[PDB]
Amino acid sequence: TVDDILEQVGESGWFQKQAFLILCLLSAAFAPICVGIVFLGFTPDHHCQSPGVAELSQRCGWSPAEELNYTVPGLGPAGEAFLGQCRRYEVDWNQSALSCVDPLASLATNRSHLPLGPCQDGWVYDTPGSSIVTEFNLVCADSWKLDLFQSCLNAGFLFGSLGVGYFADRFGRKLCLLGTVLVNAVSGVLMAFSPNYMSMLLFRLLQGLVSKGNWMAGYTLITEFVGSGSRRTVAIMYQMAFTVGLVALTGLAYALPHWRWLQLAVSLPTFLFLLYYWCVPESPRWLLSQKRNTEAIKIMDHIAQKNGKLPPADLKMLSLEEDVTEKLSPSFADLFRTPRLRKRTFILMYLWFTDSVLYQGLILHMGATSGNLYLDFLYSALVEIPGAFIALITIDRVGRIYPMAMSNLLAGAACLVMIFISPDLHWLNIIIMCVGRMGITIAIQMICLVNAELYPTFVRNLGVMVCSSLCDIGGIITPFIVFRLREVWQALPLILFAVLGLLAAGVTLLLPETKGVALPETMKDAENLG
Ligand SMILES: CC(=O)S[C@@H]1CC2=CC(=O)CC[C@]2(C)[C@H]2CC[C@@]3(C)[C@@H](CC[C@@]34CCC(=O)O4)[C@H]12
Repeated sequence: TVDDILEQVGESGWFQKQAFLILCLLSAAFAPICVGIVFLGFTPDHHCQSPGVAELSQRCGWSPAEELNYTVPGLGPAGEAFLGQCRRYEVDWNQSALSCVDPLASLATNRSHLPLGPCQDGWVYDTPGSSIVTEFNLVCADSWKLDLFQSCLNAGFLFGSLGVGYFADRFGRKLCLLGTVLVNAVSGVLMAFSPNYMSMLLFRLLQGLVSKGNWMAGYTLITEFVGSGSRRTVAIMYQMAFTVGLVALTGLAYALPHWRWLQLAVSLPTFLFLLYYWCVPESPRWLLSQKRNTEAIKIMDHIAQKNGKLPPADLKMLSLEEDVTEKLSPSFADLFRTPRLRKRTFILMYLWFTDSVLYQGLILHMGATSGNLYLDFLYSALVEIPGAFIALITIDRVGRIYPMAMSNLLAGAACLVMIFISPDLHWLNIIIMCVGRMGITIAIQMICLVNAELYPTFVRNLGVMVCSSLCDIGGIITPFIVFRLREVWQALPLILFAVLGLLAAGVTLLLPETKGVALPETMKDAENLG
């Protein structure tokens, strides 16, 4: 009966726009946590630091180009670039060379007979700004610890997703928003003032613990607040905030080259939401799922007062249809109580894992697009807009199962097309990648809507975090899987991606259709889904 009161009081009102903006704020302050390693951990051109090279450079006044050419051993990178970015000339350069204009008097090739040692004086970087690998020297033998950032972030995602999902289900959406936003702000603030890498790793673990739960608790609140018809328009445009945050992250990263200033800049919307927190109330469906009737009635009265429309006479005694107890049972065994619910939970878990694996693979496989890193990130980020608009015009017309199925089938076909596509005519390969990424983004938005729609209110956050826990596992194992499979066969990850996409497209058809259906409230209501 919550939807009837929402319709009588007026859904998608001005207060709904205000709540939409202030809750989509999180979605804009969530991208630097997830994908901020692109700008906080970019690896510039580097080589070994030789004290004798600088003396000759100051003596002859050499320009940095030919000084770099005559200084590094590996002028030609040849892919690995270990001779340029790890090798140091053991022959001294402080003494006057035979010819300071590109000296080669060490040997016939000046590298074959001259011994090549590792870096001893540190590293230099050809960039006006700073980064993680710039500050902590993570380029030659410490390059594997750059991936530890994302690894700790995803492990925190998993663990804190489960924990914060249970916390949000038990103590409500508002208290979870308080806790996760506080820990996110603290974690960013001491991220930007971390002396060592271990402190950063611990704070990245904490950010992974709270950030995903914060984002999807806000998404769950903003989904439950609107009626049956505006769920599409709210849940699709909630990721417009993420896209806008991606664009703003790129712009502020171009504005601020140093990573500490970037973290200060991206830690600000969380504090400004802390300043503007009191403008959102709790979800009335969760309040009715806790036998707190008068708080939900007060929330409806406040919404009526803010919207300018008088509350109806039936707004009082707003209660559940068959409320018999507190309905406080957020359980991990609640999801697998029924064979139907266990089937849909396993389907959503496998679908989340497949979508995460496919998204990470499609992101990683295409990285040869040259130019600026900021322009590459803009091209990767702006491609989600037309597919999301295609979604926003196709959920209402078709539904929530067929667009997801087609999108997964299109992603699998695109993974099965670019394998047989020649390396020549790169424009076709780029547009095929773009089509596959478009379908993947549509499928991710569809599963984000469907996961939230197909669960009871008192199970919803915990059940989604259980279903979405396989995304972080896929994010962890995907780079290792693609690396070892690429070592085995040049195209084996592509066939595995196509197989996973085809099986995911086949699997999602067994999900119940939830087009034009109100959110379930009791245990029996979700058993009736589809
Ligand atoms: C990098 C990833 O793995 S997904 C990324 C983070 C994430 C992890 C979860 O487990 C929970 C859900 C999320 C928040 C996704 C939600 C949907 C996002 C925002 C996606 C990035 C782009 C997409 C699809 C197209 C669009 O319009 O926005 C989110």
